[PDB]
Order: sequence, then C-alpha cells, then structure tokens
Amino acid sequence: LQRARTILEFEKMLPEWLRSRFRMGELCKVADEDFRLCLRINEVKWTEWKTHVSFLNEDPGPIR
Amino acid sequence: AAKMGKAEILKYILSREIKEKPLRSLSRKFTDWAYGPVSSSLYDLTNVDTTTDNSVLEIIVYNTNIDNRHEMLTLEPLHTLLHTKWKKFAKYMFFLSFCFYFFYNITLTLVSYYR
Amino acid sequence: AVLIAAGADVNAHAKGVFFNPKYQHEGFYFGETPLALAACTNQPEIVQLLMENEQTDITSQDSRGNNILHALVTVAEDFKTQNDFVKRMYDMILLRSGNWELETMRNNDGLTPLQLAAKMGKAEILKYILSREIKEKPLRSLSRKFTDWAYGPVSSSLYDLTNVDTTTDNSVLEIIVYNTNIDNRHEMLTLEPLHTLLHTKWKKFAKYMFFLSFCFYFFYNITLTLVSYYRPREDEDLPHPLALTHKMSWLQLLGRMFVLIWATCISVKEGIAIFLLRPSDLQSILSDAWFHFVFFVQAVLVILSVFLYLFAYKEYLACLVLAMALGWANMLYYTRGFQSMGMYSVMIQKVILHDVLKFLFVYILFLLGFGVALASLIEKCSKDKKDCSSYGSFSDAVLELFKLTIGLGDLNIQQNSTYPILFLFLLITYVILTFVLLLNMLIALMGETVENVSKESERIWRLQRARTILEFEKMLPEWLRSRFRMGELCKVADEDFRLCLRINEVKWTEWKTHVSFLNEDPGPIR
Amino acid sequence: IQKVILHDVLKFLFVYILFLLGFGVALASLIEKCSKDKKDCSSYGSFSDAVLELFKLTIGLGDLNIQQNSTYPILFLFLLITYVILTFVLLLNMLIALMGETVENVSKESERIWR
Ligand SMILES: CCCCCCCC/C=C/CCCCCCCC(=O)O[C@@H](COC(=O)CCCCCCCCCCCCCCC)COP(=O)([O-])OCC[N+](C)(C)C
Ligand SMILES: CCCCCCCC/C=C/CCCCCCCC(=O)O[C@@H](COC(=O)CCCCCCCCCCCCCCC)COP(=O)([O-])OCC[N+](C)(C)C
Ligand SMILES: CCCCCCCC/C=C/CCCCCCCC(=O)O[C@@H](COC(=O)CCCCCCCCCCCCCCC)COP(=O)([O-])OCC[N+](C)(C)C
Ligand SMILES: CCCCCCCC/C=C/CCCCCCCC(=O)O[C@@H](COC(=O)CCCCCCCCCCCCCCC)COP(=O)([O-])OCC[N+](C)(C)C
Ligand SMILES: CCCCCCCC/C=C/CCCCCCCC(=O)O[C@@H](COC(=O)CCCCCCCCCCCCCCC)COP(=O)([O-])OCC[N+](C)(C)C
Ligand SMILES: CCCCCCCC/C=C\CCCCCCCC(=O)O[C@@H](COC(=O)CCCCCCCCCCCCCCC)COP(=O)([O-])OCC[N+](C)(C)C
Ligand SMILES: CCCCCCCC/C=C\CCCCCCCC(=O)O[C@@H](COC(=O)CCCCCCCCCCCCCCC)COP(=O)([O-])OCC[N+](C)(C)C
Ligand SMILES: CCCCCCCC/C=C\CCCCCCCC(=O)O[C@@H](COC(=O)CCCCCCCCCCCCCCC)COP(=O)([O-])OCC[N+](C)(C)C
Ligand SMILES: CCCCCCCC/C=C\CCCCCCCC(=O)O[C@@H](COC(=O)CCCCCCCCCCCCCCC)COP(=O)([O-])OCC[N+](C)(C)C
Ligand SMILES: CCCCCCCC/C=C\CCCCCCCC(=O)O[C@@H](COC(=O)CCCCCCCCCCCCCCC)COP(=O)([O-])OCC[N+](C)(C)C
Ligand SMILES: CCCCCCCC/C=C\CCCCCCCC(=O)O[C@@H](COC(=O)CCCCCCCCCCCCCCC)COP(=O)([O-])OCC[N+](C)(C)C
Ligand SMILES: CCCCCCCC/C=C\CCCCCCCC(=O)O[C@@H](COC(=O)CCCCCCCCCCCCCCC)COP(=O)([O-])OCC[N+](C)(C)C
Repeated sequence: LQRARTILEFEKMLPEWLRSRFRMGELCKVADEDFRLCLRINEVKWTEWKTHVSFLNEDPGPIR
Repeated sequence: AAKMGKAEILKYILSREIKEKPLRSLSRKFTDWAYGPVSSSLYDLTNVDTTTDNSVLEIIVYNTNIDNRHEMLTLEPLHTLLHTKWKKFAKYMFFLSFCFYFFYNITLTLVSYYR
Repeated sequence: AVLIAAGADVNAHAKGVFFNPKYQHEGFYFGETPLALAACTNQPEIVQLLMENEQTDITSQDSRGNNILHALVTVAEDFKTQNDFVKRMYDMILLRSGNWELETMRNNDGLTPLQLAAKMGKAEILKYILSREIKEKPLRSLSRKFTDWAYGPVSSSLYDLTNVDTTTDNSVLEIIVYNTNIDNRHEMLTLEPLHTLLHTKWKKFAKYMFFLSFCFYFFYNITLTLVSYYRPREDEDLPHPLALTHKMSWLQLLGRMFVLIWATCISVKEGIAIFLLRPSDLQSILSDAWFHFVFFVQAVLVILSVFLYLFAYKEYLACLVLAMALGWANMLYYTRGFQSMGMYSVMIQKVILHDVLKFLFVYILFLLGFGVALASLIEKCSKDKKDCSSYGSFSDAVLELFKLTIGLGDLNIQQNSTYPILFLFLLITYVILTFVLLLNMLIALMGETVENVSKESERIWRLQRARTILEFEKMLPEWLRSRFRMGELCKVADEDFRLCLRINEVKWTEWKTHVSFLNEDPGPIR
Repeated sequence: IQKVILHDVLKFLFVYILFLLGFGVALASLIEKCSKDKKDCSSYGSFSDAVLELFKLTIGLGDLNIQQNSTYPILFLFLLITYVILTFVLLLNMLIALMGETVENVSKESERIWR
C-alpha cells in the first residue's frame, strides 16, 4: 500500500506525450462493434475439467 | 463500492463472466484461448485504469476513511496493473530521486563541517 | 470411437512451436502423441481404448527422445495443486506393457524416467518408483520391493539397489545431493531406500575418515599458532622458522616445515573443487560452497606470507595474523559430526542472513549521521590550550558514540560546545534510537527466525552431512570400494539377481494372510 | 534451571571460548616489544593479558583504549570490531531467543517432573 502511493504520484507528474507511450493493454474486439482496451493474464488450472465453449480465438497461439 | 470500501461486491464486479451466449456482452472477463489446462483471459480496463478522472485505482489508494484499503489491492486486475507501472517507468524515476537527494546531503555536510 | 474405426492414424506427432514451447506460459508440452494427451489430461477411458488397438506403438519416442513414461514425469505436480492421477496413470500403462523396456530407455540427455524424476525434483513420483510392489503373480518381476519373510506382525523386505546406489555413473543418490536448481532436495533424502543407505555409509567408513580430517587440521593450527607467537621478537634476530631460512639443525624443525607441506596440499586440492563446480548464483555459494572458498583463502595467505618474507618487505605479519584468526574460525566446520552441535550451526547461518545484516545497515546510518552533527558543533580547542573536548573531529566523535553503545568508559557532557542545550538534545536522541529501540527489537526479531527454522534445522543438517559422505567415497581407491559394498545378491525371480538391501519393520494395525513371499522358513539363514 | 543449563548454556560456552581464545592470540601476536616507552605501553602484551582484556569487554567493565603499541593500527581495529559483532551482537542475543523455545516446551511438563 505504501509503494502504490509512490507510483501514482510519479504518474501525475510526467507530461502528456510520455503518458501515451507508457500505456498498458491493447484493443481487443470483444463482441460485435465493441472495443474495450483489456489486459492479459495467463494461468494454469488442473483440478476442474470441462469442454471449452465461449472463446474468442480458435487458434490458441500468440498471434505473430 | 470503492469509496465506501466493500470488498466482496468489488471482487464480483471486476471479474464477472457470463457463459450464456445472448448475454455475453455484460461481462468484464473474457476467455481468449484455452487448450487443456493452459488458458488465457482478458480483464476490462475501461473505468478502472487511471486514464480518466476518479478512477477505481485512484479512489482506493487515496482513501483515508476506510480501514481495509490494503486488502483491496490484492484483487486480480489491480495487482497486475501496479506491477506493470513499476516495471516500465516507476523503478527508474524512483532511482533518480535517490541520487538527487543523496548528492544533496553530501554537499550540505561538507560545507558545514569544512567551514 | 467413430474416428478410430474409420481409419485414423494413432501415431501422429504434433511437432509445432505451440506444442513444444520455449516458455511454460505460451503452450502445453504433453509428449506429442495422442496416447500421451489422453493420459496427461486425466481420461482413463480413452487410454484403455487406445492401448487395445494393435496399431498403437506404445514405445515411440518424440522429438525430445521422451516416451510415454518420460512425459508423465514432466507434467507432474504436488498433491495440493493436482489430485493424484499422474501416479495412477503411471501404474496403468506400465502393468499393461509388461516388461522393462519402457523403464530403461534414455532420452537425448541420457536419462531414464527414474533418473529424470530426481533431476527435476518430483517427490511423489519418486516415492512411487523406489518402493513399488505388485502382488499379482504373473507380473511380480516388475517390482522393486519384495517381501522376504513374514510371520504375524514381524516382516522383512528387500529394496532394489540397481540404479540408485553409487556403483555406476549418474546414480539417483548423486543427482539429489549435487542438485542446486531444485529447492526440496532436503525432503527427498527421507525416502526409505535412501535414508538407510546413507546411514550404512557413515557407520562403516565415513565416521572414521571424518575423524582423521579433524586431527590433521587441529594439529595444523597448533603448529601455526606456536610458530607465530614464539617468534624471535628482534629485527637483528631476523631468521623466521618458516621457509628454512637458516640451516642450524634446530630442535623441533618438523613443526614449521609441516606448515609449508600441508598448506600447498590444501590450495591445490581446493583449487580443483572450485574449478569443477562452477556456480553463477549468489545463493548457491552461501549454501553449498562456502567452506571451499574459506579453506582456499587461509592456505593462500600462508604461502603469500613466505614470498614476502624472503623478499623482506615487513608485511608478512599482516598475512600471518589473518591466517591465525581465520584458521580458528574455520574449526566450526567440524560440528556436522554431531546432531546436537550440527543443528546449532544451522541456526547461526540463518540469523546472520535474516537479522544481523538488516541491523548493521540501519545502525551505521545513525552512528555516522549523528557523528557529524556532534563534531560540527564543537568550537576550536585552543582556548584551554590542551584537551578541552573529546568530540573534536569526525573520527573522534564516532569513537565516543561506539563506546557509549557497548557500555564502556564515562560520559562527560561539559564539552567545549557553543550550544550546551543542543548538544544534550542530540545525545539523548541517539540513546533512544539505539539503546532502547534497535538493540531490543533485534532480540524480538530473532524470536521469529528461531521459531520458524527449528522445524527444518534437522533436515538441513542431514543434507549437509550427506554431501560430506559422498566426497569421501570418490576419494578412496578401487580395492577399498569393493570391500565397503552394501547389500547382497538375492534370487528374486527366475534367473534374476538384483543386489538388494534389507530393512525390517513391525506393523500392528492391518491384518492379512501372507501370500507372495520368497522364503518359507522365516528365520535368518545360518 | 536444570533444563536450560543442559540445552542452552553448554552450547553457548563452547562457541564462546573458541572465539575468545582464537582472537586472543591474533591480538597478542601483533603487539611489538614494550621497551621503547620503558613501562606500560600496552595492555595486550601477552596471551594471558589479551584474554583478560576481551573478557572485560564482553561484560562491560573498564575502558577501551585503541592506542596500543601495535605496528599495524588499522588491522588492530579490524580484529577488535569483528569480535564485538560476533559476541555482543550475535551470540549473546541468540541465547535469549533459544531460551524462549526451551521454556515454551518444558512448561507443559515441569509440574509432572516435579511430582
Ligand atoms: C557482515 C559484513 C560484510 C557482509 C558482506 C558485504 C556487505 C554486502 C552484503 C552482502 C550479502 C547480502 C545478502 C546475501 C544473500 C542475499 C539474499 C538474503 O538472504 O538477504 C536477505 C536480507 O539481506 C539484507 O537485507 C541485506 C541488506 C543490507 C546490505 C548491506 C548491509 C551489510 C552490512 C555492511 C555495512 C554496510 C555495507 C555498505 C554497502 C551497502 C534478504 O531477505 P530474506 O527475504 O529474508 O532472504 C531470503 C533469500 N532471498 C531473498 C534470496 C529469497
Ligand atoms: C559490518 C560492518 C562492515 C562495513 C563497515 C565499514 C565502515 C564502518 C566504520 C566507519 C568509520 C568511519 C569513520 C573514520 C573514517 C576515517 C576519517 C575520514 O575518512 O573522514 C574524513 C571525511 O569525513 C568528513 O570530513 C565529513 C564526513 C562526510 C561523510 C559522512 C556522512 C555520513 C553519511 C553516512 C550514511 C551512508 C552509509 C549508510 C550505511 C552503509 C575526514 O577525516 P577527519 O575527521 O579529518 O580525521 C582526522 C583524524 N585526526 C584528527 C586524528 C587527524
Ligand atoms: C559447566 C562447565 C563444566 C561442565 C562439565 C565438563 C564439560 C563437559 C560436559 C559434560 C556434560 C555434557 C552433557 C551432559 C548430558 C549429555 C546429553 C545432553 O543433554 O547434552 C545436550 C547438549 O550438550 C552439549 O551439546 C555439550 C556440547 C559441548 C560440551 C563442552 C562444553 C562444556 C563447557 C566447558 C568448556 C569447554 C570444555 C572442553 C571439553 C570439550 C545434548 O543435546 P540435546 O539433544 O538437547 O539433549 C537431549 C539428551 N540426549 C542427547 C541424551 C538425548
Ligand atoms: C565453563 C568453562 C569451563 C572450562 C573453561 C577452562 C578454560 C577457560 C579459561 C582459559 C584461560 C586461558 C588463558 C590463560 C592460560 C595461562 C597462560 C598459558 O598457559 O598460555 C601459555 C601458552 O599459550 C601460548 O603460548 C599460545 C597459545 C596456543 C594455544 C591457544 C590457541 C587457542 C585455541 C583454542 C580453541 C580450542 C578450545 C575450544 C573450546 C574448548 C603461554 O603463557 P604466557 O602468554 O606466556 O603468560 C605469561 C604470563 N605473564 C606474562 C604475566 C608471565
Ligand atoms: C554494536 C556495535 C556493532 C556495529 C559496529 C560497526 C563498526 C563501527 C565502528 C566504530 C569505530 C571505528 C572508527 C573509530 C576511529 C578510529 C581512529 C582511526 O584510526 O580511524 C581509522 C578508521 O579505520 C576504519 O575504518 C576501521 C576499520 C574497520 C572498519 C569496520 C570493521 C569491518 C567489519 C566487517 C567484518 C564482518 C564480520 C562478519 C560477522 C557477520 C582510519 O585511520 P585515520 O583516518 O588515519 O585516523 C587518524 C587517527 N590516528 C591519527 C591515530 C591514526
Ligand atoms: C524510461 C523512463 C524514465 C524517464 C522518466 C523521467 C522523465 C521525467 C520528466 C519530468 C518530470 C518532472 C520533474 C520534476 C522536477 C522537480 C524536482 C524535485 O523536486 O524532486 C523530484 C525529483 O524526482 C523526479 O521527479 C525524477 C524524475 C526526473 C526528473 C527530471 C529529469 C532530469 C534528468 C537529468 C538526467 C540526469 C543524468 C542521466 C544519466 C543517464 C521529485 O521529488 P520526490 O522525491 O518525488 O519528493 C519527495 C518524496 N515525497 C513524495 C515523499 C515527499
Ligand atoms: C576403516 C576405514 C578407515 C580407512 C580409510 C582411510 C584410507 C584413505 C586412503 C587414501 C585417501 C586419499 C588421501 C588424500 C590425502 C590428501 C590430504 C588432504 O588434503 O586432506 C584430506 C585429509 O582427509 C582424509 O582424506 C583422511 C583419510 C585418510 C588420509 C590418508 C591416510 C593416512 C593415514 C595415516 C595414519 C595416521 C595414524 C593412524 C593411527 C592408528 C581431506 O581434506 P578434507 O578435510 O576432506 O577437505 C577440507 C574439507 N572441505 C571438503 C569442506 C573443503
Ligand atoms: C573470504 C572472507 C571470509 C572471512 C569473513 C569476513 C567477513 C565478511 C564476509 C562475509 C560476511 C559473513 C557472513 C557469513 C555467511 C555464511 C554464514 C556461515 O558461514 O555460517 C557458518 C558459521 O560460521 C561463521 O561464518 C561465523 C564466523 C564469521 C566468519 C569468521 C570471521 C574470521 C575473522 C575475520 C578476519 C579474517 C579475514 C579473512 C580475509 C578477508 C556455518 O554456517 P553453515 O550452516 O555451515 O553454512 C555453510 C553451508 N555449507 C556448509 C554447505 C557450505
Ligand atoms: C573433542 C573436542 C576437543 C577440543 C577441540 C577444539 C576445537 C573444537 C571444534 C569442533 C568441536 C567438534 C569436535 C570434532 C569431532 C569430530 C569427530 C566426529 O565426528 O565424531 C563422530 C565419529 O568420530 C568418532 O568418534 C570415531 C571413533 C574414535 C576413534 C577413531 C580411531 C582412529 C581411526 C582408525 C584409523 C584406521 C587406520 C589408519 C590408517 C588409514 C561421532 O560419531 P557418533 O555421533 O558417535 O555416531 C552416531 C551416529 N548417529 C549420529 C547416526 C546416531
Ligand atoms: C563428559 C564428555 C566430554 C567430552 C568427551 C571428550 C573426550 C572423549 C574421549 C573418548 C570418548 C569417546 C565416546 C564419546 C561419544 C559421545 C561424546 C558426547 O557425549 O558428547 C556429546 C556433546 O559433545 C559435543 O557434541 C561437542 C564436541 C566436543 C565433545 C565431544 C568429544 C567426543 C568425540 C570422541 C573422539 C574425540 C577424542 C578427542 C581427544 C581429546 C555428543 O553429542 P551426542 O550425544 O553424541 O549427539 C548425537 C547422539 N544422538 C543421536 C544420540 C543424539
Ligand atoms: C509544520 C510547520 C513548521 C513551521 C516551522 C518550521 C521551522 C522550525 C522552527 C524552529 C526549530 C526549533 C528551534 C531551532 C532554532 C533555535 C535553536 C536553539 O536556540 O537551541 C535551543 C534548543 O533547541 C531545542 O530545543 C531542540 C530543537 C528541537 C525541538 C524540540 C521538540 C522536541 C520535543 C521533545 C520534548 C523536549 C523539548 C525540550 C528539548 C530541549 C536552545 O539552545 P541554547 O543553548 O539554550 O541557546 C544558546 C544560548 N546559550 C549559549 C547561552 C545557552
Ligand atoms: C577467491 C579468490 C581469492 C584470491 C585472493 C586471496 C588473497 C587475499 C588478498 C589480500 C588479503 C587482504 C589484505 C592483506 C594484506 C595487506 C594487509 C594490510 O596492509 O592491512 C591493511 C588493513 O587490512 C584490512 O583492510 C583488513 C583485511 C580484511 C579485508 C577487509 C574486507 C572485509 C569487508 C568489510 C568492509 C570494511 C573494509 C575496510 C576494513 C579496514 C591496512 O593496514 P595499515 O596499518 O593501514 O598498513 C600499515 C601502514 N601503516 C603502519 C603506516 C599504517
């Protein structure tokens, strides 16, 4: 909690053309005509098995 | 929910996923790809990142009325978001603040001892 | 079942980048075959449906050289994050094959599935393999545990020592001890064919070679102390005893030539062991090879004290005194021979890393911070013409604050200060920050470190003694090594001899009728 | 009292005598002959005097004088500060922490041993 205050103080200090360069996430087409600028987190789960419905990409690799 | 400090409702909203097909636009968590145990996912950063004003990350950090403000930064779209800010631009601005202030106390000690 | 009966290939490999990644968060490595996918994803019905088909090649090897049994060892995890099915899939496939062909293949690194489980550090699979027992009569040759005789509660058993003892190269006992990448290397030496095997090596030849190393090194520090304390204290009496400076037929000349012979035999021997073991981790040298550097430094300073004496530089006392002080602090290595004094040296090594180094960083900040602010306040000492104050310089005000912490000397506040009240305010604030706060918080923080590592200090000690035993075993020649061999040949099955080890035990809670033994007569033979 | 002497005091007194006699020779072997001042130039002249001056520094009696008759005045300070860290900071504070374990175990049994 003490280090999180120090990070947000330095982010209000730097100018605008630095702030656009240091931006997180990328635009992802989520649904029909919707773009929401999401963040990506990977994980591994072993205990619960199921058949996979409701995904976005069929090809599971990293694109390019 | 961030201003009053409600932990269990804020955990539900920030990672909400609807599997049922006609109502999938209401989610904030989306499975990008999955193959066996390994899977990937996307977390929506629309009104939680600090790009706008009165963001959810800003309300939790600068809040003095609540007491569990340190248990609310372990939530999964907020823990990774503070780690990425430190790795790109905040661990270098913090090191430059240490060198300008350590050089400041040397040049104040030496001009007061070799007076 | 529809696709296999229609004529699909059941041997196709997936050789892609996604199916064989470079980082573990980008893909999923499973063994590249459709037999290995159905077993690594907990599907017992499709595995049984694939092995009955006569086209399924069950001994295939993928691009890494792995087979079906190497792939199950790679994707195994603990009990907490994965239930048990890797251990149950390892048993189903082996009992269906029915021979030793899968257990003895070698991949491109040159490792069997038994050796690979020790290299990567998989605890639950290695416990299953080293004590595996099949009661069913036609498949009893696949076991590594055999019941020799049993009568009531008392029974005996044999553990196979084929590829786990150190008779061959890259043994399972050698991989566990010399492994630095894993972290649970001290929980893997409590397994039942490995715990008894390290106890037998200590009882026959390792507790006597360890005692002879203590007597040759304790006699070495006596004959270095006495030749450096009873030195001739005259520059006109120039010849030192070492290096044989003057041939005078001096009585007790064997004492100061024993130093030169034994100091080079350490610096050559310890130079090799640093050359072979090449680490990059800072954590590795403070946990495995600390006592190889400090025996090498102590032997260099004795040799370097000889060349600077024959060149007559009057610097040799600064290298002999650093050899006596370092030499008697190295005697704390020989405490691992005892359980009581061995666990006590583990707790010293944890307190210095976790509690002392944090204390010594904050204390030097306060001692040098208040040392300038008291030395910059004292006026020039010429009005009393001699010795008006003890805080005249920075190098004197630091010394007077070091003596106030340990409690020596006297406290005089009538200095030559121009501000006598401000001098008391900075001196009392130093006493509160160090005598009250820091030196009492150090005792409270050591109460946490002791309370955590006391549940682990025994198993860290047995890992340290297991390294010492395997170093003495590589040193003795071949005709000693055949005499000190463990176990005996036991006819296990039809034309099979495996050189097993015997362990007795008593079990009361589970009763059964005894089938599948080796000897009918339960006594010790002869 | 009978449990602390067996488990904690005898282990402390074995490591402490190793350091007190180990650094006692290395400080007594560094002091030059005391004839140039003709009387009482140093207190570390012999092995039996350098041991006594290190015993008095642990319990906290007397005074600390570093202007001895040493030929190497910086090496004399390096071996004297290293003795203070190993005994005053490390060993005498680890003894109090290890007695906290022995008391916490035998206090559940000290009544039945008494009867
Ligand atoms: C004795 C005097 C000479 C010492 C050698 C030379 C000194 C340099 C030191 C070198 C060794 C440093 C530690 C070695 C191993 C690293 C990890 C570790 O265990 O450290 C631990 C604490 O350690 C600290 O917090 C040290 C911080 C202060 C360092 C400077 C003070 C030294 C005293 C000299 C005065 C000022 C010196 C001025 C320079 C600034 C990390 O905490 P942990 O989480 O509990 O450990 C878990 C292990 N893990 C992190 C790997 C997971
Ligand atoms: C386990 C421990 C291992 C490591 C311990 C190793 C060191 C431990 C021990 C250290 C003892 C050091 C004191 C003696 C040094 C010799 C004198 C000297 O060089 O001072 C000179 C410069 O000094 C100045 O003129 C002013 C000082 C400015 C810098 C100090 C600021 C403190 C910041 C600190 C915060 C950063 C550190 C944070 C923590 C890292 C002046 O000398 P003098 O006063 O003119 O003396 C003349 C003597 N005479 C009068 C008789 C002729
Ligand atoms: C006070 C001064 C005079 C003392 C008498 C003469 C001295 C000789 C000593 C004799 C008595 C020894 C112990 C008596 C009972 C044995 C078991 C025991 O409890 O010891 C315990 C610790 O004990 C140690 O670790 C001692 C190790 C250092 C001994 C030398 C230092 C003595 C100080 C003199 C300076 C150097 C002397 C130079 C000689 C080298 C064993 O640890 P434990 O597991 O917690 O105990 C469980 C009991 N059990 C093991 C049976 C299961
Ligand atoms: C609870 C405790 C019970 C047990 C405690 C019992 C003992 C505790 C107390 C002990 C006090 C001992 C000091 C006084 C002894 C008398 C002097 C003497 O004999 O020294 C002689 C030999 O000494 C030498 O010449 C060099 C020493 C070599 C051996 C020491 C190496 C240290 C290794 C140690 C590591 C191994 C041990 C590890 C741990 C066991 C020389 O004497 P001197 O210097 O010429 O003196 C002249 C005096 N005069 C100048 C005034 C005339
Ligand atoms: C509770 C306390 C604990 C903390 C203590 C911390 C230490 C604090 C120390 C406080 C007192 C030291 C300063 C006093 C000044 C003396 C005067 C002097 O000669 O200055 C000298 C200082 O030279 C040095 O720097 C000292 C050398 C040792 C440095 C620290 C030891 C390293 C420990 C690592 C071992 C780790 C062991 C591993 C264990 C894990 C320089 O000489 P000068 O500049 O020319 O001065 C002129 C004087 N004259 C005219 C007479 C020549
Ligand atoms: C890749 C990303 C890195 C780029 C990002 C940097 C771009 C930024 C551009 C502009 C930012 C605005 C600058 C404000 C200036 C005010 C000064 C001041 O008061 O102290 C400030 C200095 O701490 C800093 O702000 C350091 C950041 C860089 C300073 C300016 C660049 C000079 C570089 C020169 C090159 C030198 C050599 C270079 C060697 C190669 C902050 O003080 P504080 O400590 O925060 O306050 C006290 C703490 N408290 C909050 C608890 C009270
Ligand atoms: C029943 C079973 C017993 C038989 C087995 C013995 C046969 C063995 C035959 C040959 C082994 C090879 C000898 C190597 C010599 C090198 C010397 C050296 O450097 O130090 C070595 C001495 O430690 C030993 O190796 C002791 C073993 C016996 C030494 C030789 C026999 C002399 C006996 C004379 C009779 C005397 C009087 C006899 C009284 C009756 C090892 O040094 P270290 O301490 O290991 O290294 C430092 C620790 N470190 C690893 C952390 C860095
Ligand atoms: C190269 C310089 C070394 C000298 C120290 C310099 C101080 C600064 C440097 C490094 C900082 C010291 C931190 C120690 C980190 C390891 C802890 C440890 O070893 O614990 C040990 C306790 O024995 C001791 O180490 C306590 C005694 C302190 C060192 C002796 C000082 C000698 C006098 C100084 C004058 C001579 C000057 C010499 C030339 C400068 C036992 O722990 P362990 O459980 O056995 O762990 C080892 C694991 N292993 C067995 C598998 C290997
Ligand atoms: C002593 C202190 C005095 C002061 C010192 C000052 C410095 C002090 C520094 C550190 C203090 C620590 C002291 C160092 C002790 C090291 C020795 C050791 O490890 O003992 C061990 C063995 O050792 C024996 O007891 C062997 C038997 C002795 C007779 C050997 C005859 C010669 C070999 C014949 C040559 C053949 C032919 C030769 C030609 C080739 C103890 O073993 P154990 O615990 O009883 O075993 C129980 C096993 N258990 C643990 C599983 C339950
Ligand atoms: C009054 C006793 C004083 C010491 C006797 C000294 C002379 C004796 C001469 C011959 C007797 C040989 C048989 C003794 C075997 C055990 C000794 C013992 O009980 O010490 C105990 C404490 O001691 C230590 O751990 C500190 C090390 C120094 C003292 C031990 C020396 C014995 C080594 C023998 C050869 C070196 C000969 C050196 C020549 C000078 C040992 O602890 P432990 O109980 O074994 O812990 C493991 C056992 N456990 C699993 C059951 C827990
Ligand atoms: C957030 C907004 C902030 C805005 C304002 C920021 C600016 C800051 C403003 C003012 C700064 C403070 C005063 C500095 C200037 C005067 C210094 C001075 O004269 O020394 C005085 C002492 O000095 C002290 O009393 C110690 C200073 C610390 C303050 C004590 C509070 C701690 C409470 C702890 C409770 C204990 C309290 C009592 C402790 C003593 C007196 O010294 P003297 O020697 O007698 O005078 C010389 C005359 N003679 C030579 C003839 C004798
Ligand atoms: C793995 C591969 C290894 C290979 C290499 C192995 C070989 C080893 C190589 C070299 C060994 C070290 C040097 C010995 C030879 C010179 C001795 C000497 O001159 O004394 C020097 C001090 O001596 C020291 O500084 C203390 C020695 C310990 C090293 C400090 C590191 C601890 C870090 C703790 C941080 C604090 C560091 C600062 C602590 C002071 C200076 O003494 P002097 O009195 O000023 O000189 C006389 C002049 N006068 C009389 C006019 C004054």
